[PDB]
Amino acid sequence: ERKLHVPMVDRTPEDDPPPFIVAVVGPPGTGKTTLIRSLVRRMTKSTLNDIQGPITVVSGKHRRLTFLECPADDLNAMIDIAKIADLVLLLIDGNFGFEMETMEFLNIAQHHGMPRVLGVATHLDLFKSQSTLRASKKRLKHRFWTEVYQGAKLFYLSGVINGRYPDREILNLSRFISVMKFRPLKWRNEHPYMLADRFTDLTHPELIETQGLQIDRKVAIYGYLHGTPLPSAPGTRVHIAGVGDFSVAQIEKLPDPCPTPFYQQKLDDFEREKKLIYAPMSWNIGKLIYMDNISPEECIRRWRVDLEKFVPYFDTFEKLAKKWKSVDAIKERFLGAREMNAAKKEKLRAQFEIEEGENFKEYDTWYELQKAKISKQLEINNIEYQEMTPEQRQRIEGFKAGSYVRIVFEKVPMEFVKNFNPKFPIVMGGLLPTEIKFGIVKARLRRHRWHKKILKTNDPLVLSLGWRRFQTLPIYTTTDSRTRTRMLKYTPEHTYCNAAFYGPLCSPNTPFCGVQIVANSDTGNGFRIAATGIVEEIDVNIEIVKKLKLVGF
Amino acid sequence: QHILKNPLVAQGIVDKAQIRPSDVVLEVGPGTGNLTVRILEQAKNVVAVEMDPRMAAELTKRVRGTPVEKKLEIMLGDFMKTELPYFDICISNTPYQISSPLVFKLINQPRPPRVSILMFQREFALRLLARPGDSLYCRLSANVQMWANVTHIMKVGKNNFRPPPQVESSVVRLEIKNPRPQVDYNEWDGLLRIVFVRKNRTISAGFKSTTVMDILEKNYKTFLAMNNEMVDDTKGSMHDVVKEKIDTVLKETDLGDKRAGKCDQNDFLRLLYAFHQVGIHFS
Amino acid sequence: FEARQRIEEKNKESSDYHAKMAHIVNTIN
Amino acid sequence: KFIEHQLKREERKTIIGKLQDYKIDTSLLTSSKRLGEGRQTKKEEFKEALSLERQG
Amino acid sequence: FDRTAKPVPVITSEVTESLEDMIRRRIQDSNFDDLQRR
Amino acid sequence: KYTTFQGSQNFRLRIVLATLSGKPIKIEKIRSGDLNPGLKDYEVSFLRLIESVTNGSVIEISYTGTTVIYRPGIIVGGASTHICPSSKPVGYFVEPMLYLAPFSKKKFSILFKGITASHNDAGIEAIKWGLMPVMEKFGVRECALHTLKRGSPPLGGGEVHLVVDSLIAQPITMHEIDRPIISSITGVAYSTRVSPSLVNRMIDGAKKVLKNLQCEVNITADVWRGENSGKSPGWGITLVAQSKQKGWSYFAEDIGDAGSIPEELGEKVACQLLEEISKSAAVGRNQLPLAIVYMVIGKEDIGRLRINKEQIDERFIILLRDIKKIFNTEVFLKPVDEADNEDMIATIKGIGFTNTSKKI
Amino acid sequence: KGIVLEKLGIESKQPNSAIRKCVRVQLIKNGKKVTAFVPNDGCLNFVDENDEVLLAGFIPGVRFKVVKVSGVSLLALWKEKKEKPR
Amino acid sequence: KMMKNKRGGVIDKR
RNA sequence: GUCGACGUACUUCAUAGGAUCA
RNA sequence: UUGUAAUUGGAAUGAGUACAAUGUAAAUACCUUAACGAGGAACAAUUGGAGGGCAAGUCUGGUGCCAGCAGCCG
Ligand SMILES: Nc1nc2c(ncn2[C@@H]2O[C@H](COP(=O)(O)OP(=O)(O)OP(=O)(O)O)[C@@H](O)[C@H]2O)c(=O)[nH]1
Ligand SMILES: [Mg+2]
Ligand SMILES: [Mg+2]
Repeated sequence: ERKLHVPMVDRTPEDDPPPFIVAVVGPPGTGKTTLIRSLVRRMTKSTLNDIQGPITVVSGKHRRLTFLECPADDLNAMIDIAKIADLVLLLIDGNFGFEMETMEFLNIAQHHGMPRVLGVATHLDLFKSQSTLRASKKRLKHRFWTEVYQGAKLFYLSGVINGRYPDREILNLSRFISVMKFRPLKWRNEHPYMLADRFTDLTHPELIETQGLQIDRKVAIYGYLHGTPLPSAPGTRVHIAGVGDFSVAQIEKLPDPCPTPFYQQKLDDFEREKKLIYAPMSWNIGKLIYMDNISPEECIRRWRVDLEKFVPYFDTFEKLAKKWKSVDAIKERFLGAREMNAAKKEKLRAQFEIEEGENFKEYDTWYELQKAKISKQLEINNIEYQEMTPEQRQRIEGFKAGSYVRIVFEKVPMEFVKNFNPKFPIVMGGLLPTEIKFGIVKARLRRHRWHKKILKTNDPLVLSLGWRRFQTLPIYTTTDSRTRTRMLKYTPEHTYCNAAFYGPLCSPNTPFCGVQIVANSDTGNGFRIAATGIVEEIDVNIEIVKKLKLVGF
Repeated sequence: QHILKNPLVAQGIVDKAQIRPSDVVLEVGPGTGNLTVRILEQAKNVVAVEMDPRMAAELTKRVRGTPVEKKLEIMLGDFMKTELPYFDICISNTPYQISSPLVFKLINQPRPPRVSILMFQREFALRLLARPGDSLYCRLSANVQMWANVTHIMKVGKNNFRPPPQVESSVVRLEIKNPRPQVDYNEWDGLLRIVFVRKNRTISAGFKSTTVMDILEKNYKTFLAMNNEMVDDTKGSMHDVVKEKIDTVLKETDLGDKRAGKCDQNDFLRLLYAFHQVGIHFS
Repeated sequence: FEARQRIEEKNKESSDYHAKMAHIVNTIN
Repeated sequence: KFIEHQLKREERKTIIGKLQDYKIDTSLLTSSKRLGEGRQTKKEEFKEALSLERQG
Repeated sequence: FDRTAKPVPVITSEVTESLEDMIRRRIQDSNFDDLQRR
Repeated sequence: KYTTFQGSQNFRLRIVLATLSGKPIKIEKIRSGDLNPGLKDYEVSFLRLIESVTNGSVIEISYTGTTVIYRPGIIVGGASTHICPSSKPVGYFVEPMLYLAPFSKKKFSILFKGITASHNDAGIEAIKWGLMPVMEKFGVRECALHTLKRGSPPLGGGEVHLVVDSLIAQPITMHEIDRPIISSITGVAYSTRVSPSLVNRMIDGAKKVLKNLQCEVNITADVWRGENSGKSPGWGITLVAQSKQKGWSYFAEDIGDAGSIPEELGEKVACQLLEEISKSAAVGRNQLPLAIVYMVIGKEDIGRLRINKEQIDERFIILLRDIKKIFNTEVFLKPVDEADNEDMIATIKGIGFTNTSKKI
Repeated sequence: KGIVLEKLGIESKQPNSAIRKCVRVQLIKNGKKVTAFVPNDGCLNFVDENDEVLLAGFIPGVRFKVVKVSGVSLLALWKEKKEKPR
Repeated sequence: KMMKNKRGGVIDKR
């Protein structure tokens, strides 16, 4: 029974998958940098003195990982990384205990789609008693089990020698990651996203001096694509977190800069027939239809009027009648209705299959039937793509995940180029048509259980919806027993309430989380996750009404 | 009289009628009109044959003051005696006393309905639905299967009707075959009547009866007269000739030792052809 | 005039609600 | 079942065609409905005599 | 603001047409519900 | 900013395509050189109808009327009545709604009033038996067109109600790589304000052409008389070749003018239906536009459709070019492995469109 | 295990009614449609369409109740001791 | 009733 | 095909009677 | 002479921390034990069930002012 699940489609490519994104998140000073150094040494036998931005490393014959250190002091970085992180190494200071950033990050992950979470405890050598060490491990493990799941693996790191952790448990951690498998998540399998691997400005220096630095820039972004394939044609709308929405000016695939050993062996095998680390930051009718210069009538004749006319063109009545004095030339289409007996039996079974074969044309569980239809369909996707030519393939499906691609954007704000920190990730996310539209969003929202204070109507709230983070003024409402939408003054203490706000639209059922403060200055000590909820409906208008009483004597 | 009151079975009946919007429906036994309103709702127009003037009047009052007025048409009389208009689909809950005539009349309509949904007594319905070799296979089964095809739609129990009858009921679909098979109704009926006196005996034993010999000999005399060949008309003149004819046809067809109840359509057709070949016409 | 329209509007809304409550309870059982 | 059904239909078609090959009217022919009677009234005898006289 | 009592009905042309359609339709078949002498 | 188009060509397709995509478009130079330039009355009314069935859409038409700006909103549908000008029949306005109806917030319940037939536009029976059956294959389970009143030209007066109960996230992915074995020929012959004798004469004429075939021929006779028969005399026939195997349907339709011989029209329509079957592989030319559009807006998947070389005509190319301009999707054609015939497989990768308007 | 198809009584006017607490669920094992109880309408907020629900034996005719949604105890969510992972 | 739940509209300048 | 038989599993209808009192 | 204390007094003690020693192959733990370790003794026991009461609040129905549903929303 526990084997059954909701059927889902995993868009991960069958060949050459992208490197898995590993986000090392934890409070400041917990040991994020050293853990990355300890791991990369094991997998590649080389020590990186300095790490900045994503680092792609080979982990096996056909497996690659991209390590990214989340800035501990930024909540925005915690939000967007939570959306794209395939695996999260949650760093916990064992001696001190859990922290807001740990609790805050998990809650963001829970609401935005849980990725694999692995707890890593550090500074355990600071303990002076073995008894208290064991007790502390027991308490942290159980609390960690409540957040993620019972029996979740939690690794223990004692101390740091030469800026490296002990070899033995790094082996345990390395093996655990290698055999890990990842669930198919709704959001990551329905939108294309890419983590920027390196950053470059293409603007001509002459333009910078003639007009001044204030001029908008042209920027190129290199990285690995993930999730659904990105369409090849330019003009696609994408959102860069913390920057805004842009259109893909140019896009072209590049050779993979960090090929996996299996890939290189096959490529070298191709040569016969006729490096482990990469951290830069640190007249065929089909063609005739699609040359617009040739007129359609010109196209037709070379290889051989309007849709207002629903009735198709026909030849004159007399010529058609002569053409069809006899019924021949279609008799195959119609049903027909000592040695010849076999010939009749040949004809008859054919007739039977047409008439009744389909009612007759098994898997044990209904779950398997759904999976088979998906898998059968995914097989059909692959087969024709293998028939497909590489160039025509890229034109149809676009750039598949795992492809290392250069993307060029116009009119990027200059402050992005100037105030560029390699530590902070740059996340590019594709946008569906509904994401572009702006309007009223109706959602079911509840105050977060750990947030001290209740929210207020017409009170600014930073919502994290899809790839985008923005501030709006929600209005919390009630159904009044499904009679009218009545404005509430505050959110309910311990239950949900309908909330309406203006902002970018999204598909219904899209989860989101809310925060009132994102700046470090106003962080204080309380929990910063303010609200959680699900978008229920998208519209252009709403009829919230408030109670008004007239008083007399 | 017995009146149905379970809405679900009636809804199923009207649904399985599959009445196209351009169809005219012959609704026999209007009764109060529970079926009639729904037939009117999804039909071009409806012709209703009622025997009781009071029930027809009550139907008129019930329908009065609705959109579906011009559609309904009510004929007053006895269903057999009336000569009916063209109709596309027949839906009936008529008294069972008229079950057997009704069927054949639908078969013998100049333009028979393509589909009809008829409610019949369970025993009668099974006899209509019996297949060769079954216990209840009878003359009705063979004849109706010649001229139509009958299938079972529902089994309707006693409790649905008030006051309860002493027998269960059922609903079947009757499909008159178009084109009508080109076999004379009279000859088929005569052969079957002679062969079905005791359906579990040999066909030969069916023919051994003396009155059958008299009828067949007179028929042979009449046929020989039609072909202008002279005949003596004596009572027993060709008893000995017709007897040999019957023996030879029964032997060569190999149907002599086969019980009528286990004979299918093709067996009877072969027997008819053989009897014609040797010169005997039944009806 | 507004009074008449509201009563008509409330009437249809109630009728549709009750009819839906009829369909739903038939389905669940 | 389908193949036997189709073979039976073909046999039926052939037999029915051969039946149309040889056909007559049935008005004068005595129906088998009389099998139970076994005795005729003077009215029926007179009707039979009139019919036979009309035949000749 | 809520109403307490049913509004006074208004005699629009459609209401008159419906009512007179009823009257005519009744008189066609002579459906009169009138008092009869005992 | 705006994807631009020229002329009145494929107006309904472009507006409908824009509505599904959500991408604003501009259509310019509409009949610039004609004596009466700009937008026609019926094609105004279509813009009104589009506005009614959606919310948030902005439609601007230029002062001279030769340019149109369309910024699509969400499809919401609802219950409404539309008065169709005599210049076009209801089929002109119903047909675009077949694209849009299944993807609405609320069920489409539109009552159309006006002429119900013409020589150039989809008839009622073409829609009922010829076009919606294609949608039902794509996952629109419940859809119906109710003919409350027939209206023949020139006075029309007909009334038809469109109801689309089925609301779906997106069309299913189609897989049709065979020639459907069409089993029977059905149809409807109808007439208004005239004697039944015409309808019977037409069924005769169609039967004469179709008697030589090896399948059923059963043509319905739908004679309309009285109040609901409209205001003008008229008569037409629709013959549908049905494949019960995969429920595919091939149809041809025409109507008669005053003084035309009923037998000849029956002969012509039966002959035209015979043309369509020869020229078709999986869907008819008159049905192909719906099939291609539905496949484009399916899940991010490739659907395979078999198309005959005869179907690759002027209309097919301009249709595909319009699709690429709006959706950037490319239709790929490959030869079939067979040598008996010359058909092609049309493979179209879906865009992953979903119904976001519907409340959950 | 089941898939939440719809919340049938979501539109019922009277709060905390028996109808409001019923959800139409697809049993993943066989695909048969069944109906399940939720402890209260407050818990109904957690349940939305297309999540996994674990059902256990219990408006007559409803014989099941939801005990876990998305792999988390419904009671725990009601007591504000866990978050539903999505 | 038509204007209650509308935001767009057709802008005819002719 | 809202087919028949059987097998299996469930639902349902048949509960009040004597004594005293008003 | 019954019930209630974020009232109040000085006595006791281990959960935990920890010199030491015992323990053990070496450790941890137990038993010991200097020295710390209690008033919300916040050093903050749980899992189920039953029953209330409240409003310028909300829904539904009607032999007026009522009844049902219910009530984190006044
Ligand atoms: N004793 C001890 N020191 C540790 C441990 N883990 C980290 N440290 C120390 O903590 C300091 C920070 O280590 P980092 O690797 O820089 O951790 P970080 O996440 O990069 O810290 P920031 O990026 O500066 O916020 C270093 O001096 C480490 O020696 C541990 O388990 N034990
Ligand atoms: Mg660091
Ligand atoms: Mg212990």
